[PDB]
Amino acid sequence: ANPYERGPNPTDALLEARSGPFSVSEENVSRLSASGFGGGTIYYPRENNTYGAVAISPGYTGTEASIAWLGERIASHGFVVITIDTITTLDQPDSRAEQLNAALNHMINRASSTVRSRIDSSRLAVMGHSMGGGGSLRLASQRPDLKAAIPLTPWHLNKNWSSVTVPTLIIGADLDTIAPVATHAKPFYNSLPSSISKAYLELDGATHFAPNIPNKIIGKYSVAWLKRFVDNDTRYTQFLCPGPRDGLFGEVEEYRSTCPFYP
Repeated sequence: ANPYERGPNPTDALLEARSGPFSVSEENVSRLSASGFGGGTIYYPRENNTYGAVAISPGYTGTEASIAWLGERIASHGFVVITIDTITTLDQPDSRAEQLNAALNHMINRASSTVRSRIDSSRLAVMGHSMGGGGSLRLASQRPDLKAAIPLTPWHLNKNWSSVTVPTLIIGADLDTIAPVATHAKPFYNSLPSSISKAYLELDGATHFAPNIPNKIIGKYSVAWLKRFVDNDTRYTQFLCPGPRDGLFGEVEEYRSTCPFYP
């Protein structure tokens, strides 16, 4: 009955499948066309419909390529997704927040008609790796119209995110020596209010680079999160709640949440 539901009905593995069921196409954004960010690649479903849109930022150094696999596996589940380059690869979290904002406004207002015709302007999300994840917490903390935020192994100097009201899934890595869970991801999770939809999923046997030396767990729970909150798709609730032993214990360290998230 939901206006926003897309795609065949979910089984568990399949979210683990490398590829989702939507065929995907490409739009390349050069630096020349990108006002307030460094360019990027838009991945979008071939099948014509209206879909939520997502912007994804890299971290300190790296690239576009850092996060590509992720943006296009997400698009293959029925989303319009831009993976960006930043103005410089040394840009700090707060600027990456600005650049995420500019990247969303590019897809809705500046891209080809083929891209813009596929986006529902009202249903947006942000994700990012490392400093890019910090940038998404900042953007989330200033745009409570965003439908979801997914910080991946996030890094930020500010640990207090107690003004974020956007549904936020934080993904941490146990072996991360760069943005350690103890002093980044966990403090961020705890600071988020108790009364919003939030979750913390910690990978087991995972470095800082898993969101780029990766695979099936992030893809699965991120798509499930985006489906639930960007698409209002209650069919994905049961992947998230209880989140039982989840995409798997020893692939999964641990999993906190405020389930069930207003069924």
